[PDB]
Amino acid sequence: DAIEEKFRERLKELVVPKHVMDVVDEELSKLGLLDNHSSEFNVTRNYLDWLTSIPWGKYSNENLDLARAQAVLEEDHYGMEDVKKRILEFIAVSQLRGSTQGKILCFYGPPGVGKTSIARSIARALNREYFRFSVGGMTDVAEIKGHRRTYVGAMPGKIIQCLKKTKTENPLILIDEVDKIGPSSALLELLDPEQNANFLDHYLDVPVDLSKVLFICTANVTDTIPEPLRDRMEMINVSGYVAQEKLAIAERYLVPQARALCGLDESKAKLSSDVLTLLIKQYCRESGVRNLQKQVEKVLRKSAYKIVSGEAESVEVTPENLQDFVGKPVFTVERMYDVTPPGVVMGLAWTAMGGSTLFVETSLRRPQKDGSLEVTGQLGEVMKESARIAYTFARAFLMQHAPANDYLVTSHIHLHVPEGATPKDGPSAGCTIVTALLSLAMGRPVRQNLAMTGEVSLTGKILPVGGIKEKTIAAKRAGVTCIVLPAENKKDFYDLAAFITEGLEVHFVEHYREIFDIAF
Amino acid sequence: RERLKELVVPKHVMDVVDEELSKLGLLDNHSSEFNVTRNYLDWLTSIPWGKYSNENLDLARAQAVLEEDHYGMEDVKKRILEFIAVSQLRGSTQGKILCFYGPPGVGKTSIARSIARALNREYFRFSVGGMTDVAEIKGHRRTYVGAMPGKIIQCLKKTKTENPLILIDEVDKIGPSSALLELLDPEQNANFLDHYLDVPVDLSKVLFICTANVTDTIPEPLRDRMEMINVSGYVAQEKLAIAERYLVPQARALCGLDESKAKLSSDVLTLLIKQYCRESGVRNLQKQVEKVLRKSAYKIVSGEAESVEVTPENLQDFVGKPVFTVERMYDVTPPGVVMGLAWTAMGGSTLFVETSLRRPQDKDGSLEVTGQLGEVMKESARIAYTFARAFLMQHAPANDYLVTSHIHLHVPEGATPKDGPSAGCTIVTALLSLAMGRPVRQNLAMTGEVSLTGKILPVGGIKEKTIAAKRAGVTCIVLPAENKKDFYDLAAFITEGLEVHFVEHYREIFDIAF
Amino acid sequence: RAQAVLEEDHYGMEDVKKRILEFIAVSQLRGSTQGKILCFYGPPGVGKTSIARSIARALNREYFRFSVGAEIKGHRRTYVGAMPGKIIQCLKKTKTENPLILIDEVDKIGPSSALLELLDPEQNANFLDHYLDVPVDLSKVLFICTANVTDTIPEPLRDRMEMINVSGYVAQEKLAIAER
Ligand SMILES: Nc1ncnc2c1ncn2[C@@H]1O[C@H](COP(=O)(O)OP(=O)(O)O)[C@@H](O)[C@H]1O
Ligand SMILES: Nc1ncnc2c1ncn2[C@@H]1O[C@H](COP(=O)(O)OP(=O)(O)O)[C@@H](O)[C@H]1O
Ligand SMILES: Nc1ncnc2c1ncn2[C@@H]1O[C@H](COP(=O)(O)OP(=O)(O)O)[C@@H](O)[C@H]1O
Ligand SMILES: [Mg+2]
Ligand SMILES: [Mg+2]
Ligand SMILES: [Mg+2]
Repeated sequence: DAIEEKFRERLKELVVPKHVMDVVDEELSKLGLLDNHSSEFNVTRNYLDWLTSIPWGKYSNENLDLARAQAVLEEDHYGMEDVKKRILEFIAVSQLRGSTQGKILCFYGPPGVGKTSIARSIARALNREYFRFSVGGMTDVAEIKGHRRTYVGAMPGKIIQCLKKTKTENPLILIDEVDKIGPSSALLELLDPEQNANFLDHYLDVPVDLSKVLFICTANVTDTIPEPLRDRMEMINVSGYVAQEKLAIAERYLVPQARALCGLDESKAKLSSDVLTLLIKQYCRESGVRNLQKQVEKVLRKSAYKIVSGEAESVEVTPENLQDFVGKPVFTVERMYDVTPPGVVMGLAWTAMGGSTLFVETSLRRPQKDGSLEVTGQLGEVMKESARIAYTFARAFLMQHAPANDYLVTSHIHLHVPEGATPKDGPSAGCTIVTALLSLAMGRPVRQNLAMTGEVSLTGKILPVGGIKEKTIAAKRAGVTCIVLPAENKKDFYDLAAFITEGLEVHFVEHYREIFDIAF
Repeated sequence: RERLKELVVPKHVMDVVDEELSKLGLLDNHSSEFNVTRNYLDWLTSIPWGKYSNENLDLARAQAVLEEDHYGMEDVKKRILEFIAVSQLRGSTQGKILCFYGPPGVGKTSIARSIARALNREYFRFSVGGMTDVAEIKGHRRTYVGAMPGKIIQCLKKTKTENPLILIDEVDKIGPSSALLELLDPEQNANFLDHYLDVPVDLSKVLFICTANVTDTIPEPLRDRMEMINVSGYVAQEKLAIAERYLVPQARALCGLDESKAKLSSDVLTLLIKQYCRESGVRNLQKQVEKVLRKSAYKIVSGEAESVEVTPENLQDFVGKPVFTVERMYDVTPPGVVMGLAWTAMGGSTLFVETSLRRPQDKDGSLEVTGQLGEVMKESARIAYTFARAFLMQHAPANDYLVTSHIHLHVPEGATPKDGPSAGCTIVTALLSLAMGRPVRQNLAMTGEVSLTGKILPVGGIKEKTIAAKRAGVTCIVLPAENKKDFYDLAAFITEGLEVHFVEHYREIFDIAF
Repeated sequence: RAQAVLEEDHYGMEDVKKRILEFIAVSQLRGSTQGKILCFYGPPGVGKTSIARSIARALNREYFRFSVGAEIKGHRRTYVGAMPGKIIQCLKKTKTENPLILIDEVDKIGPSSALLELLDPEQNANFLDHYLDVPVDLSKVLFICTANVTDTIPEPLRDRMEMINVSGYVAQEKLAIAER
């Protein structure tokens, strides 16, 4: 009949596996006896529509060439050397084996660093089809595994929809916000090399081969990703950008794209490098370039309005007239303390938004039985415990360094981290709290440009802390000249690029007794 | 086929139309399948493909339309004019995602209608604050009985254009965020799939006007990919101008009257603004005006009078006794109480901080904190208490009040939940004024986060706080120095009589207030 | 005479009677009743369902009621039990094109889109039904709706409603109602 011939013509060019062919044959035989007006006829027709639309034997012709792919990758993005190295290794492995292959990757980092744009660029370089869907906040398993034919509203799920859309068995599938998933049990089957080749969808009732599909996941923090799901995929860190990198991105990518978006041209609107530097250092505060893009778009919108209105035939943006386009600076103040009085020590922080600088303030609550420490600043339970440990160690250290100084054992002290409205957690501020307490007790301020991080033990040992790269970037942004780090983080600090640490006087410590000598 | 004559149909919809028509050509009319196929094909043929509304791109006519339709709203008007300029440079229609956030009743919904009129686009509005499901914006599949293609397909159908203006109302109260990401994002808005019909429609040209009351409760991804445009409140004179030019004429026209039958004097509107209403918007003012004009219409029709002039002498005959009989809680502040400013989803408001002795004397002193304060606000109060004690140790070492006396601190809005560190400096001022037995300047307001060493940190909502302060008749205001950008974004007539002080450390505030 | 019949039909609710009297006044001055539709809301048993029948007597219009819970658009014309929407038989039995329509307890609606068709002046005169292939002009009909609560009503419906509250009764008013 016409329907059977249509479905078979849909099926001519595919190299269908034997079991799928048997299923299609039996469903066609079933359709050959049902009446056209039957609802079961509708169900069978809808089923055969999906089975005859899966690209059982079609593969996209990849560009297995290192030079062209490297050119595309380095022309589409700046500074993503880890991701580019991984993709070049993928291409080399595909070329050496002489066949297409699939892998499961995961890009994690602060928002606005380019995790999705790099995935689109990778799909462009590999000549693979591109598809993406978001699992953030997802609570329904049935949108991946599908619903069986019995129910009226059954759908074969996102993976089968992607396979039908892309018409290839080796596309690039981006799963966005895997760390914000509510449902993960379907993903465990979806991306697992032992069972990718036999992924069974409830609607299809027939397995599809997903071994050649290149899965790329996106997240911001790895710890929130489910534990059995974090083990299947490979973690690649897409870290934030330093001011120089952001300036390079703005000059090379952001401004040229926003000019085309606004319809302007280079001769019509010119963005000086000083303007971009000012926008970076005073109109944005982030690890990515997400807000810088919006500021550039605002500047070019104002320029376009000026051109159309006839106020000027061409407009040049200058740090003298930048306020005409974006107003007054948003971040005029970079550091809370230019010079720190006794009792406050500057530290470093790391969050899902990247690295940041924090201060630890201490003061007396009562003039001149026991003493006590009050802690405020929306600090978490871990950081409250860190403050208790730091207070105990400060008492112990001051007992032996200055026996006559009964300040810590008798005085009542309040400790605050001035970012009162922002929740804070982590034990990395223990050494900073110890230093703040000791500086308050001795009445001596610490080195005026020193920053520090590191967990402290009850006996004073300094323990490694995470987020060294983001903390170093924040220190460089804040004008820190000397940074104190745990010795176990030496392997993490020297992995940094030279332009991130060219001006830092770095000290690596094992115990607080030498942090005391460094800071005092 | 006759319905598709002029449409520029996508290449992937004629196959669906042809198969639906071929199926229809063989089914019997009385079958339910025939009826559902008729409905589906009617939906596919009524939905316009490829046609666009003739958006007028005259920066002069649209500027005039926007200025005549609404008072103020300079930022929104500038945004729309520059959008028109960008569209002119591009040479083709375009769409963007805009968000109007501000106190309720300030015109965020009506300014979108004015924008739609100015752009010659079609307009639609739907609310998402009461939405907790996902199927409403995408409908139900044709197999379900009584299925409909959601709301969006209905809009694009009845507007008969591919680039309408869609207002997304009450976004800040999502109960479905990811469903809004897949629509309010230019990376995927170019292909949006409905569930009744699986055809992905192109909505990149659609101008989405988001509407919300406060940004901080909007989910992080949604607020990040849409532009924040602030629609601030109005001072009394702006309210009077809006009422005289827009509210009164509209309420008169909808009631069927004219200027000869009912007249509203400036004094009556001033009384309604100052007493019968207390808000940043004009919604309650509009309701009062409609009530007055409706009672005037009743008087006219009943034959009580041929014409009525509303005057402050007979205003109670229309709106009854005045509500909000007092403009401010304290006219002259006792020593222990200091004026403050607050910002909420309903707009700015003025709060007070009351302190008094809890024990008869004048071991150490203590601070009790009541007034439905939040945890962050309790921490701010503790920091303020510690800093006030430290400051009094150095300003007046003989003053043992703060270090020995037991103090109770209350915020007289005892039933309303309040939170935020912006009242730290107010709390410090209240504690010091109670300790010294001195009242602050009688017409002084202040706000700002305080640190343990006394530094003043920037706070949000400076615009609404200043509007509320001007409403409360304050003459001197203290703000953090980092909020100078936000303060001067206000119109010059708002900050006319306000003596403005920008501070970085509490010593300046102490020198100003005392 | 509208005021007289409102007084004779219901005791108390002097503020409510004043509000409806204002409604007739403004409708008469406008020359037509088309506009915002009245929405009486309040506790159960407070006279909301009857207040509208009293209004219908006051305006000398015919009265009708149907409670929501599509019945608005009926069924397609076939041999299989064809029966169109509720509004048409209202015209059948009221024998006029301008009866008063009471929409009872809008909160319990399951057909919101079909209901909104009647409330839009730009299409209320072009009402279409499944059984009737001909449009019907509902320009002259008058709508009043009632609800126990206003928050849970459909959002596209709420903005079209002009909320009128019924404040309940006091012991003396309840005694008068019981006696009379
Ligand atoms: N290193 C880079 N080189 C070029 N463009 C970049 C770079 N980093 C970010 N961008 C730009 O910033 C934008 C980031 O958006 P997106 O990648 O969707 O956010 P996220 O990184 O949070 O997923 C992209 O449009 C991209 O063009
Ligand atoms: N600046 C203004 N100029 C003219 N009319 C205004 C202005 N602000 C508010 N209005 C009027 O107030 C009425 C209600 O405003 P609304 O759109 O509900 O505000 P919101 O969208 O913030 O709730 C509108 O009909 C509008 O005409
Ligand atoms: N003010 C009143 N005067 C006379 N009868 C009343 C009054 N209020 C309520 N009733 C009586 O209460 C009965 C039921 O009220 P009903 O209208 O069903 O309440 P609801 O407003 O909840 O629908 C009616 O039959 C009516 O006669
Ligand atoms: Mg992304
Ligand atoms: Mg509104
Ligand atoms: Mg009832």
